[PDB]
Amino acid sequence: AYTLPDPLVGADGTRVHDRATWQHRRRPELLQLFAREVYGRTPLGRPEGMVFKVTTMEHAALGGAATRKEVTVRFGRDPNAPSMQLLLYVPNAVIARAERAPVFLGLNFYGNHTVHTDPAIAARGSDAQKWPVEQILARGYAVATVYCGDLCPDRPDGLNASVASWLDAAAGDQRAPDAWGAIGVWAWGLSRALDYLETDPLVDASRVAVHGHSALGKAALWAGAQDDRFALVISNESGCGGAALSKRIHGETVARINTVFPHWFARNFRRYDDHEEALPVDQHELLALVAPRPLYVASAEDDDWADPRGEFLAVKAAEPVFRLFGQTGPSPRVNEPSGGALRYHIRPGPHGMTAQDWAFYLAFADEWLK
Ligand code: NA
Ligand code: NA
Repeated sequence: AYTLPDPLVGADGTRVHDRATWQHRRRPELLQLFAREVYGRTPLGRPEGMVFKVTTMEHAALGGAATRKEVTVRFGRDPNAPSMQLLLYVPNAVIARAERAPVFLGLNFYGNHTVHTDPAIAARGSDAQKWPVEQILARGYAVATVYCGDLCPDRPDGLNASVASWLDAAAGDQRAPDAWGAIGVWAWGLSRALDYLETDPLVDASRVAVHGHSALGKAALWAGAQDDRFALVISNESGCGGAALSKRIHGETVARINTVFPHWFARNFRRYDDHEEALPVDQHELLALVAPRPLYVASAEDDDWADPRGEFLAVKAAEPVFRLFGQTGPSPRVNEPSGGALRYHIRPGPHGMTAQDWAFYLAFADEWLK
């Protein structure tokens, strides 16, 4: 309903005509703009006392198909420091051929133990529909995951884990207006998980597909935009403040998300409640920050809350940046992916993450990672 800012027009009106101007001038502008006005600033990268502890390693998980590691990523040296728990499945066929496996990495909503029924994972399997682990493994990809609540609660009435506590305490009684919220913390945790993958000799951290569904897809996008080590970015039905254009004011709006989830974004993002016309950015520019690395955005046909048309139109509005790198986006009809390095599909049915979503993502990763 409101015109989108041009990703190729700088803050001073200069037109960006090449990928070198983009990477060196326009990219840092937009990152700062999304930091200040939407997600909050990421206040640290790698902490100096980060410690990796492999707590379990099972060489014959899932009937022999995968090696399974559970890893404590602790962010201080004191063994009582805050930490997150990474679960990693590696396909044993890939290990057997002395290859480092490409990886699908994403946060989960209900706990590492919910991604598969595997009773050794430290409500089991109750989220299996969104996590076809054996099929990903059979296709030759490792699967790495961390529970989002290790880093920050999902609901505003959630319990704090040690990492959320540490950040909560650091925020005193109130956050600064440009301080990060849950999506920024979630994105940061994905980059710390990638830090671990760099050290694990079973996996190729240069071939990591960072994915997320819904709120954790907001986080995957923000992680991929800030951290260009990620090889490929997948946003499944991330909706408002993820891939959907805020200025379309369709489905969930800025005021609605900030009201129900006041810890997800920066306080500054609340200044755009029922004022999306004033946003100096929109989500097509977040998609653009992933270029030239491959980016997959997908919708569900009945998921009006997420604004599927707004998600597709953000992909289209980001395409000119991808075209600076000679990549192509979508030219769509249901169940027909479209686009080259910048890809979109919309499937029938409700909000969710299905076998067909993953079939499309696996084929995408095959093209770019295998
Ligand atoms: Na590695
Ligand atoms: Na919306």
